[PDB]
Amino acid sequence: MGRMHSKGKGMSSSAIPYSRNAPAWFKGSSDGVVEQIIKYARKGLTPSQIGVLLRDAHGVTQAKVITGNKILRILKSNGLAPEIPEDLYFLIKKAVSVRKHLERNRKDKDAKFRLILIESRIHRLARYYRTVSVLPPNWKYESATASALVN
Amino acid sequence: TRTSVLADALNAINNAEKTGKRQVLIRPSSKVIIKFLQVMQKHGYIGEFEYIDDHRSGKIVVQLNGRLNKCGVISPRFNVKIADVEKWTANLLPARQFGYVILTTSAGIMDHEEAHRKHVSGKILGFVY
Amino acid sequence: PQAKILSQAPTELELQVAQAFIDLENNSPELKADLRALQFKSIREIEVAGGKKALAVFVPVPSLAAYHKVQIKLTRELEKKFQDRHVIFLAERRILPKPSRKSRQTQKRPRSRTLTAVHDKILEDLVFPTEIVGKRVRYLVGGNKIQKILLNSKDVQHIDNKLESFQAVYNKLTGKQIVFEIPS
Amino acid sequence: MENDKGQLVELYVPRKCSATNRIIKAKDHSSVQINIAQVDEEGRAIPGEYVTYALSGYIRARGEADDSLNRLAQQDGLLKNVWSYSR
Amino acid sequence: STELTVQSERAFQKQPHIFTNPKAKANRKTKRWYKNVGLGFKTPKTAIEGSYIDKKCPFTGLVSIRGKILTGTVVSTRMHRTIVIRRDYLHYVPKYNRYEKRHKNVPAHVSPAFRVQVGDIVTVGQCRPISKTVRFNVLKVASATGKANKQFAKF
Amino acid sequence: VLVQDLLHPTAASEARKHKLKTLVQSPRSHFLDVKCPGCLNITTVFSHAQTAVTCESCSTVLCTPTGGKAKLSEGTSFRRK
RNA sequence: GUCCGACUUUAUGUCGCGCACUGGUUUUCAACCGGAUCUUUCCUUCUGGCUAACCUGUACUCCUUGUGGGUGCAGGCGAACC
Ligand SMILES: [Mg+2]
Ligand SMILES: [Zn+2]
Repeated sequence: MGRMHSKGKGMSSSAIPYSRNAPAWFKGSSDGVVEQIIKYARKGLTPSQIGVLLRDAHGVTQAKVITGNKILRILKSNGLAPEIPEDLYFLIKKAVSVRKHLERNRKDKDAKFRLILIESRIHRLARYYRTVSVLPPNWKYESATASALVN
Repeated sequence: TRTSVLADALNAINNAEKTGKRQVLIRPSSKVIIKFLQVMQKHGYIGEFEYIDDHRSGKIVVQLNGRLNKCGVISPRFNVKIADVEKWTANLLPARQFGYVILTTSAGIMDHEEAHRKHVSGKILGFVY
Repeated sequence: PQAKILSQAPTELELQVAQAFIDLENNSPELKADLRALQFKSIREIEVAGGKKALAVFVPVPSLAAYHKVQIKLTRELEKKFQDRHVIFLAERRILPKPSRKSRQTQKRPRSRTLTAVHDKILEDLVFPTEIVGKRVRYLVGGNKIQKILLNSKDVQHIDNKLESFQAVYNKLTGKQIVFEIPS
Repeated sequence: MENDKGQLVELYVPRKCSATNRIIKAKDHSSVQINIAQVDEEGRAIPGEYVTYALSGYIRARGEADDSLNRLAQQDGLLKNVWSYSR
Repeated sequence: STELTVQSERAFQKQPHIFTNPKAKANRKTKRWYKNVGLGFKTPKTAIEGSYIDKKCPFTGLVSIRGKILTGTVVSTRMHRTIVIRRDYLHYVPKYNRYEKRHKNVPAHVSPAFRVQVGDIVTVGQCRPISKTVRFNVLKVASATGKANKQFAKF
Repeated sequence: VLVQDLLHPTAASEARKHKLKTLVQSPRSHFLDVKCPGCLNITTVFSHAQTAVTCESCSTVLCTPTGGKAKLSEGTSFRRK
């Protein structure tokens, strides 16, 4: 209901169950979960994609429930963590897409406004990550190194 | 965004009390509400109340007996001296024959009279009577 | 073979239990080939009202899940051997003190080593075969704390009489009176 | 209401609403005091004996009054299974 | 610091009134005098084994520490041999029963024995005056890095 | 109203309400063990499956994306578990 | 225990607020702050002190027989203190 950039007050989300431990009917092994997680990561799918695919295809509810640890942490321990966190990278991708659209057709002004919103969000998130020190303290997002990080 | 969960708890309490209800659902349910309600209950404004686990922040549901009249929270938890206690008692409580200013002490959560007999004083939380 | 499955052998009662364990090793096909390497950590006794008693075996908890794999079979055999005794398989956990402001630092006591968390795990392990589905806390008119546990109505039959066992044993571990729940 | 020597100085301690324990004000011309006739073995209303109830003006105004009384009609055992303490 | 051959400028920096005899048949390094400043503060090893001079070093020089002891954070390092420490604090305005954030900037003098980076928290000590604004010497860099301890992450 | 038992709502009332508003925030979803009309193997699927779930045995996509639950493929058999 | 008053020129008893001041408070009681403690529960903890202290136990009991209490020094009680 916050929705920083739009007065929308929705609460669309998920309520994960109360049982911290695994469901009683699950037959897969926590380790085998770990190896399939790592191989899908080798395929390149982001941990959100990893979670959704493991929920759709297999009895994987929450990898934290099963393996006792969370997907990004599994990747970090296994040394498959991306240099840029996925949500941030998606923000750069969206921002550069909007930038390309805007430069393509000038007069669109709501495009410019949404670009300002996206840059506000991306600066905010980068500030957070720098405080937690995931990013280098000199990591900066403006236009051109932005395009390089798009690659 | 929600800022002081204790204020929301007491606001729900006052709203549901004024309407004449008997039970209240406190949503965020942090330590301070629990201590507040034990102080309340041992004084008697509240009956046998209840905590609920939620794997996240829990919940409270509290029984009333209509004994209460009004509660409230002094959200900016002001630094009170051992002297300035009388100032708050005069400015908040109806009459010193009863009423209780609730403040956090080096001992812990505590009403004003307990604070004066223990000869300790800290930050003020709320006022009930 | 009693000696090397307790790590030290006073309190001859354990020996009988160890002998019990030995007498259940002999069921080779299903209750062996892994059951040998399960060390103990000084099984203790608890008085139980109504004439019974509760014996608490304390797993060192490097591989608690192995117990929680064998548990139903081993507990039923132990119950069969010991009349009017209720056996329970408690994990033992190292509680750590408060990081009191004046005491010198001791490198970030993990939450898993803390009183609330350890007691929660104690409750979880106290009734293994049935899972806890909810938790409630009540305070009476006097001001004393009581805790209520939403057990699963399904599967409850792995207990069917052990409620007082759990109640008394946990009371003697901490002292907080408990009542259990069965849902519709 | 208790003085030093221990005497009643307050004048007519007033009642409280049996439905919500709120007091009944002097000119609270909405509260009502119900008297329910007692019932003997064979179904005769015993005269002079009754169960007394007092509903405040506030609860009547919200329309909950009947509901509350159902509660009482269950709690004091004057009436059977009309109200559900759990809903 | 004095940064690579303290014997740099037009004069000699000899530690005052100390003599190492060339005649000595040992060719020892030098008579590098020092003192324990007191107040239960340990002189750093680089203070003894160091090769700087720093007449204003509280550990090897002539200055002496007494009086006030402050705990601030380094905010400016750009000036030579000396540091600028921010002190944030609260001021109780009584008309509103409220508190007011305030900050002062105290200069101080860092011995070459100490390495300081921006953001460090420093225990500094009052001293005999050094310059127009300096009246303090740094005595203990508490957080040399603090959160800059780790620099990479390779599980 | 004016007197309830928030500890013990009616189960009909409990499921009547919305999730995230119950006593305990529980999920409405579930997991179905679905078998393709071709292969007798059992494949687990999340009820509101997002991706086009495919049986690893054969290219026999069982559930298609939708706003709510994924729509089955008219030939499979599902078991609630 | 001391004794205050109706009781008045002055003393005892009687009867009075059920004690005008000194007292045990395990007759319960109730608080109302504490302190030490055991609970998988440390109170900076050592390094020596000094051992303040007895787990010492040594020569042995000075005492009705009974550890009520003593002349007494190698391990070893440390907050009682440096
Ligand atoms: Mg908070
Ligand atoms: Zn198929």
